[PDB]
Amino acid sequence: SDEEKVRIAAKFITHAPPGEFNEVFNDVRLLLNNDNLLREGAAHAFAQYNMDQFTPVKIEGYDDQVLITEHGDLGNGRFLDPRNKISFKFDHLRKEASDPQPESALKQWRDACDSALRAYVKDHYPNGFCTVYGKSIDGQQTIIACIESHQFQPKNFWNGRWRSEWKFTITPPTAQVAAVLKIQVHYYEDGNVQLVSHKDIQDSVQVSSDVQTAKEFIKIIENAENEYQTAISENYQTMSDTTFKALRRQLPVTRTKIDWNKIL
Amino acid sequence: SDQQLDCALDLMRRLPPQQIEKNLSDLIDLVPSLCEDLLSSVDQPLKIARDKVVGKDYLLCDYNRDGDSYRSPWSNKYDPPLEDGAMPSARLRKLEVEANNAFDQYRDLYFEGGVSSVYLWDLDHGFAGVILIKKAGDGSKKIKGCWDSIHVVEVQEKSSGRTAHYKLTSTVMLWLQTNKTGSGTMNLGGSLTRQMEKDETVSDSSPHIANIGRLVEDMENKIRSTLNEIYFGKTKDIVNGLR
Amino acid sequence: SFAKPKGPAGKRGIRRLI
Amino acid sequence: CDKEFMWALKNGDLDEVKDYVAKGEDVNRTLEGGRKPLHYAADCGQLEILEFLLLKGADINAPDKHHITPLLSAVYEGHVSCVKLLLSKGADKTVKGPDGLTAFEATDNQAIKALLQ
Repeated sequence: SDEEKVRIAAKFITHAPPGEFNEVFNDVRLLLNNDNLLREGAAHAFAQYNMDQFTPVKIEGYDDQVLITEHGDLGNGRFLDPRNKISFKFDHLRKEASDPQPESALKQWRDACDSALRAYVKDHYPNGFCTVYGKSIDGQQTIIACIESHQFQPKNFWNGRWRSEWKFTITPPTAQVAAVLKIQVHYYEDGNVQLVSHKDIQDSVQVSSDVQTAKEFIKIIENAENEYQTAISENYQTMSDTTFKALRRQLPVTRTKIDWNKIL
Repeated sequence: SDQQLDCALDLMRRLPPQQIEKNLSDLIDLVPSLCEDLLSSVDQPLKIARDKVVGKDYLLCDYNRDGDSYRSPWSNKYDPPLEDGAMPSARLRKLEVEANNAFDQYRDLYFEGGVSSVYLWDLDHGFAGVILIKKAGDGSKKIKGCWDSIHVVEVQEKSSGRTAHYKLTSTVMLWLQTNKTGSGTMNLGGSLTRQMEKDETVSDSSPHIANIGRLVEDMENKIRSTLNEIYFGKTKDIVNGLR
Repeated sequence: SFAKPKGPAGKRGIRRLI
Repeated sequence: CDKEFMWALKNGDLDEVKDYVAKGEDVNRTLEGGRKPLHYAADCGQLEILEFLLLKGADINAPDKHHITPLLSAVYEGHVSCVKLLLSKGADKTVKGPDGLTAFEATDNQAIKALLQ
């Protein structure tokens, strides 16, 4: 009932909606009422939350924000900005970057994909950021493209965030595609409503040169994300006309409101 | 303690609404001091019990509880057995049975299923009651959902019984889930609480139950439209503004 | 806004769930 | 279980409906909610479910406990494509609903009214 008291605090913190980590952490801290066990118990919950959320951080001296992901985790509190070829310490609590330090067989494909993804995210997301890794996973060269986009409007009582992660396992002349897309929205003006959605994608495509393939990777990503976003909007209509109705109708089958006298 | 109440209520507004029960369990486990104050302010999804005399389902809340036992609206008996459990008056129990029957038909006409229950108690200058409705969406691997609604109504009589003031506090808890190929897994979860005061004439033709019935019907109709068009529609617009 | 009516009087036991 | 069958019918889970037929169940039995499978599909505009149920012997003119036919259900709820499907499959559009009016007389929808003329 002491370890478990901090286990509950970690779970609460990792389930904070996007753009609401501060308010949730305030609540968790005031309720546990001892920052000692919280620190040595909920340290991992801060790192887990940031890497799960694709948290974007601005690094002084560099224009393009970088995402905090598990793929950039170098261990020992440092993360990698593969675009700017730097590592840096990241304070998961403060959400601040510091100590930038300079940092190859996948350099060509990573830069090509990075350049193509950055043009896509710029033209197709409002305030989007993206980070592209190139690493050898179990002896197989892998490109991992990560996209994040969020709108935080507490003054209107809502926040939203898009995350997508595209893993391309390059085994020429083919590549295996593993992708997950995620949307989370919270609107709480005189109420409380949350949308949580995710979509898993698995497929294979053809590859050729580094530049031509990166253009085709971005085309596959654009179409697959268009299809996901469009399908979600259409599904609102379906959930509002059908799934909701299957729980409670808007009107009875006779399409007339109830005659309470006849019942009585 | 008192400030921790502010933080516990805030945390419930931010944690996913589909885990109200598990979150309140973990929250009370964390701070046992709030076990009484939480449950009095945040409504939980309703649990169902089977009346052992007549074999009909009924819903559990604090208003029909006495110790560790719950009173059935059908048989008016506590379960587990209580030798001297709190009962309504004979006059109010008669009203309670009529209200259960009326809202049972209401439930059938708007929900086409589920369970409904009504419990009344007496006040110094009138009476109060709760209307509980639970409707689960089960029978599909791909499409799930559940509706829980709770209506607390207060009745105050006046004009020698020709008019009455009704105070209504309603909470709807709703979640939906679809697992499709285009949109993947989509989870929509909500809770909405609203209130409504009203004077209505009480007569042979417009009795208390008809007034309460029209009041609850209008509120659930209004809350359904609000959940759909203002709240769910807003999250859609947020989605289309993320990309 | 306004308060809910007081619960039934003369009831033993504290509040709990499930 | 009728509660679960109704939920699958209303939400267009065609696989569950197939399992219901495959288990040798009756597509013309009135469910415990008081309507037939065609009514639940038509009430929620489930075009694909309607087609399958008709192909498995469902009575396109059977009334429910409200004395509503499948076609009237699709008209009342404004499901144009389902109205068109049921008409093309021979649904008697002359049956009077529980208010005495036919589908054409009762519909406030113009696109549907044009299909019933």
